[PDB]
Amino acid sequence: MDGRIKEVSVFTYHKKYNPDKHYIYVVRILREGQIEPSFVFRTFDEFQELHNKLSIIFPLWKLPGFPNRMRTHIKDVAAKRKIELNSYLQSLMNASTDVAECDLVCTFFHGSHH
Repeated sequence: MDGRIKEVSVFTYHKKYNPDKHYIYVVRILREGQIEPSFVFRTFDEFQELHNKLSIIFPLWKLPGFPNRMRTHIKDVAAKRKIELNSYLQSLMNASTDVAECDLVCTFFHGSHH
């Protein structure tokens, strides 16, 4: 119930069996202009990079806490991040309008893969 983005969530995730590879999070976005949601695909490192960019331009008191990380607790980490990244996105969009609507946040939400 903000700008053009009205709802965001981490819809699901997939990938990586064994170690080497990585997980991708599906982010579901509902905008005031459309009836159906859009979906983009973002890694944990993309979310952490978005927070790191925001920290360049904003003091941390303006931003949500980021669920920082990346032989671990298996891939219960993927399931854990689905929840934490969703809480991050909700806090971000419920931030002051200067943060929730800034070009860095708008850019993160544009482009399936980019």
